[PDB]
Amino acid sequence: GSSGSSGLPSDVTEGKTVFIRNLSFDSEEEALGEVLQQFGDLKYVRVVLHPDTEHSKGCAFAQFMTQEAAQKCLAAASLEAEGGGLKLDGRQLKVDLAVTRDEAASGPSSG
Repeated sequence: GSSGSSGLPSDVTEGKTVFIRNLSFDSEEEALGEVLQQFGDLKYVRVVLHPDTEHSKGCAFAQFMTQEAAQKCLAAASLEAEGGGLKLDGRQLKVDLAVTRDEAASGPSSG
């Protein structure tokens, strides 16, 4: 006798992100995206700018259409991986799975 055959529900959700670091002033939302598009379709490509002026900050955030896509960008952005490492305008690019977190939570009361 036995009992089990359990299993959790597996669904698809929006959990694909990509953050680029060490961006070059030459880099642009247009180019950047076209660089991460090769791997797969990009949902949205936005490049953060300086709060003071319109100086292209050395960082940008993008999104893929498929989880596998974002992952394909990493292994490629990792110069360590088997023949990888990306570069834009003589500047290496660091792509990592980013996430939009919102610092906010309730704390447990005490006696």
